[PDB]
Amino acid sequence: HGSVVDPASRNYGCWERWGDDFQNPAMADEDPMCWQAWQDDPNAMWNWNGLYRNGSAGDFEAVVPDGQLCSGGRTESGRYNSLDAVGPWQTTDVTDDFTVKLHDQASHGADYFLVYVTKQGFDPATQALTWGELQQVARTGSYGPSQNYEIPVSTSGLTGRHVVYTIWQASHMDQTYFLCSDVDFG
Ligand SMILES: [Zn+2]
Ligand SMILES: [Zn+2]
Ligand SMILES: [Zn+2]
Ligand SMILES: [Zn+2]
Ligand SMILES: [Zn+2]
Ligand SMILES: [Zn+2]
Ligand SMILES: [Zn+2]
Ligand SMILES: [Zn+2]
Repeated sequence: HGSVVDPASRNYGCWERWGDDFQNPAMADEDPMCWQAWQDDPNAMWNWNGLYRNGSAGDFEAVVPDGQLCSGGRTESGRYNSLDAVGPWQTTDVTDDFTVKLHDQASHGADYFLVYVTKQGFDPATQALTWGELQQVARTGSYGPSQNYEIPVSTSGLTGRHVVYTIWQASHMDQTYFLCSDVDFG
């Protein structure tokens, strides 16, 4: 099990930035979206590698409703529902060409990755994510077992605040991870 670690996914980033200091009183002001997540269920961050669904059979729109993309369709008994909050999530700066890097403790492999980015004109700070507001930026073939996977993404004409949505179809069974990463193209 794993996540997108660079550009950090929403829950991985909240964990990386605040996990050693998760009750820091400055968090509400400095990173309100992480604060609300930690207040909803701290296990969304402690279990940063558990954002998956089993059995989707490749039909992701059937099991991930609009407005629930970042929780993987309110997966895992609602643990990650706070990741669907709309607001000024902390971004990672990326260039037009950037690498999506996943860490996987188990070396499951991938049948494929799908990578999307929110369209120009979509404002993640004030609008819920929907499938219709995504544009596909890459689809890959299979990756063999490894503790890390890298997807070299190339985009042009994307500026400012976006969300990257990475879908990892693992190879050990029908299991899929749904990772939102807030990014800033500048
Ligand atoms: Zn695993
Ligand atoms: Zn990093
Ligand atoms: Zn402030
Ligand atoms: Zn920046
Ligand atoms: Zn370029
Ligand atoms: Zn790693
Ligand atoms: Zn590890
Ligand atoms: Zn910016």
